[PDB]
Amino acid sequence: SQIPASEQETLVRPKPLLLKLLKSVGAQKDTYTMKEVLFYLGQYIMTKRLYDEKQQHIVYCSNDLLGDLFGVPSFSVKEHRKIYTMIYRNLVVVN
Ligand SMILES: CC(=O)Nc1ccc(NC(C)=O)cc1
Repeated sequence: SQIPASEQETLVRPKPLLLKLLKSVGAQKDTYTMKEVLFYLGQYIMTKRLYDEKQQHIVYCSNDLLGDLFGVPSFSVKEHRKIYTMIYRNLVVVN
């Protein structure tokens, strides 16, 4: 029986600019799961300290490559659906 659709892994290849961003915080591969992309995005925001010091869910990125990739000047980590849309524009899914 096929793995339930909801359970199937989401395998992705970051487009060149997102891949450059992930490699800047240690990623060394071309292909990832969505979980791994999310891990590296967290590492990148943490390392560059793009988050608001007091309201740490809020990320400022108008003067960052992340803003050009996501197409927003800032966002909240709590915006789960929007963050997915922003990430997917920078990924090719691997069948
Ligand atoms: C470092 C870390 O915690 N990453 C992370 C968190 C939740 C999940 N869950 C599932 C079920 O994918 C996977 C990875």
